[PDB]
Amino acid sequence: DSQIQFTRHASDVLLNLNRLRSRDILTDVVIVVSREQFRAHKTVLMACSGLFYSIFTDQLKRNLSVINLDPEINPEGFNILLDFMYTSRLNLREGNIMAVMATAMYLQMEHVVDTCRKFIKAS
Amino acid sequence: DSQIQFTRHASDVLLNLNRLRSRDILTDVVIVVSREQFRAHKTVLMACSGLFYSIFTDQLKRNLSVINLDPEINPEGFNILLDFMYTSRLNLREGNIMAVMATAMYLQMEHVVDTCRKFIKAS
Ligand SMILES: CN1C(=O)CCc2cc3cc(c21)OCCOC[C@H]1CNCCN1c1ncc(Cl)c(n1)N3
Ligand SMILES: CN1C(=O)CCc2cc3cc(c21)OCCOC[C@H]1CNCCN1c1ncc(Cl)c(n1)N3
Ligand SMILES: [Cl-]
Ligand SMILES: [Cl-]
Repeated sequence: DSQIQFTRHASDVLLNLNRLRSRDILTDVVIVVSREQFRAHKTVLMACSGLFYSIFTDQLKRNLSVINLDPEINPEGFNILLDFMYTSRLNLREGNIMAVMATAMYLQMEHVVDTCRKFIKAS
Repeated sequence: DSQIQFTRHASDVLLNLNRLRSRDILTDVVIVVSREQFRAHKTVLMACSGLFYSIFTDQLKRNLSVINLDPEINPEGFNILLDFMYTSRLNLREGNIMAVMATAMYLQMEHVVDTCRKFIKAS
């Protein structure tokens, strides 16, 4: 393990990917959540969600430009998790815990799911 | 700053992007370095290199699938930096410092450049 470790590099990369998303640069998919639409990078969604990973790894589904989620999926809960994917920061509150946990479970985000379980234990 | 911070999330994302690159999943550019070719994600290259950021932010150059570097650019030095971009780990040695520093300077990777300067000061 002779290589030099840059402790800030991963966070710097994520910050710049979020800036790319903010500027709509090289976004290649739209996630439709009821009346709300969210543009993103498939590479990012696959890197953070078991649901999106299982969809785009399949060469048949790889080129999809639009994804539609379950109508019982809360748009604000998806937005909080889309923000998490791009920032490492989760907006967890007692007023949104159940919607956020239901959305993370659906999206197969094991660590968010684990944190939601810890939040409840601490609530 | 009420949001929960996931200290491992950024590194997890980068690890999965490197796995995507390893599996040639959603790669969209080839960087030609003399007789060597390297496939990657433009979003990743832009997030790590001033050179690649300046190229793909320009809507005229955004859709380029092939980039050719200066013939004096060392393929092993580019490979070490491409690995760095995707891992946060830099393979710096006295036997490759000058080639790696010349390549980072060319690619406009200020932090790699800074570390190379610190390595020399410590060498
Ligand atoms: C379930 N799941 C979560 O709960 C958290 C987030 C997450 C991210 C991904 C996939 C996930 C999940 O579910 C599929 C199972 O994991 C496969 C993993 C492990 N074996 C090596 C390859 N893997 C991989 N390689 C590339 C990507 Cl981009 C990736 N996983 N993405
Ligand atoms: C020179 N340079 C380096 O030396 C290190 C790596 C690096 C990464 C990028 C661009 C770089 C560099 O050079 C252009 C100047 O920086 C622009 C920055 C700062 N103002 C906010 C927006 N910025 C930004 N936003 C998105 C991306 Cl994807 C990005 N930068 N990439
Ligand atoms: Cl997660
Ligand atoms: Cl850098």
